[PDB]
Amino acid sequence: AKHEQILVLDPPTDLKFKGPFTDVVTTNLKLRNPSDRKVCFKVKTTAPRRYCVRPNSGIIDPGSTVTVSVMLQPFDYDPNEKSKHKFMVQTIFAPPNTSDMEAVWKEAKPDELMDSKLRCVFEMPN
Ligand SMILES: [Cl-]
Ligand SMILES: [Cl-]
Ligand SMILES: [Cl-]
Repeated sequence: AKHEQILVLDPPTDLKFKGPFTDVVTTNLKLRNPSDRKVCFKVKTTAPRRYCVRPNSGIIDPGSTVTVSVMLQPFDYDPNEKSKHKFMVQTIFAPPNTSDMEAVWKEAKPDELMDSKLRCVFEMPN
C-alpha cells in the first residue's frame, strides 16, 4: 500500500507568489518530519525554466524542519491568467546507507515513495 505523505507541509496546499513579477519572486515551503526516522525528499515544479528550487533534495532528521526556497523568474504578468503550475514533493524513508542518493531513489520500490502536490497562485498586492 502506497503510504500517505509523512511530511507536514507549510503551506500545505497553495504556494502564493506576490507581485510585481518584474523581479525574482521567492516563496518558502517548510517541510517538517513528524516521524522518528530520517526522510529523504525531492522537490520539483512542472515548469523548471520558470522556477528554481533550493535545496531541491536532502534528508530531514526526525522532528526537524527544513525551509525550501522556490524562486520564480521575472515575467510579464496578466491578471486574467491563473497559474497552472504544480509543485511536487517526493519523499521516502531513508535507508541505513544514504551516501549514494542516486542509487537510493532508483532502488526505491513504488509503494515506498510518498508524493504531495501543491498548486501555484499568482497575486498582486491589494
Ligand atoms: Cl495551503
Ligand atoms: Cl517513525
Ligand atoms: Cl544553477
